[PDB]
Amino acid sequence: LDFALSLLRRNIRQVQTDQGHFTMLGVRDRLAVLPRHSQPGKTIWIEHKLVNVLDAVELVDEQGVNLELTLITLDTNEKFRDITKFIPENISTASDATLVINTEHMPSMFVPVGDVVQYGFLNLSGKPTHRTMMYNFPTKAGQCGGVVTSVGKVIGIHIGGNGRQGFCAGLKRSYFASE
Ligand SMILES: *[C@@H](CC(=O)OCC)[C@H](C[C@@H]1CCNC1=O)NC(=O)[C@@H](CC(=O)[C@@H](NC(=O)c1cc(C)on1)C(C)C)Cc1ccc(F)cc1
Repeated sequence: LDFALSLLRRNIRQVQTDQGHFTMLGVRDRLAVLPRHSQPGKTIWIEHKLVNVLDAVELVDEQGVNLELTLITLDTNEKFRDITKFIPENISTASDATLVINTEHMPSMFVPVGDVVQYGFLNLSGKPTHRTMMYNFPTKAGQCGGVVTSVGKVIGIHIGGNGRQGFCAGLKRSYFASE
């Protein structure tokens, strides 16, 4: 859990958008990822600091279906420690995962969510979404953007839940490639 701690210190930041509080994962250089619904647009507050967003790309699959992830490029001289080696090449399930949440209201929280399983299609508030996974844990509002981690891997970003189960967008390394 010193890997989760390293991630927390170096790569996981408390942020806010017009849609409220979220956890943000910095991946490399000036590149970070958020849940799509956070809708950062042209700026974002990182630990209360107002920062320009140079580009926001909402990811879709080949079929043009929502993946519920937004890649943001930040206007800063700060580079995130490169964690691409910890992101699997294929969307991966895991046993006994930890959900890492870090927002102003929920700072530095490690939440064991149990096993993460393939789910796939998700009707997320009427928005057809692909490539999701599921955990049998009652995730709550304010936890979107939380980072799903396992044995030295970063496998998902929290995006939704029904009060009983939680769902993440799966991560694959190629999402973060340079060009
Ligand atoms: C995180 C963002 C936030 O807190 O929004 C506050 C309104 C949040 C986490 C969940 C809240 C409840 N438990 C969760 O872990 N995500 C959301 O609220 C999104 C929408 C939902 O999660 C819906 N749940 C489902 O649709 C659903 C379907 C199944 C089989 O299980 N759950 C709501 C009905 C609660 C926010 C969102 C994302 C994308 C969109 F297009 C619209 C809205």
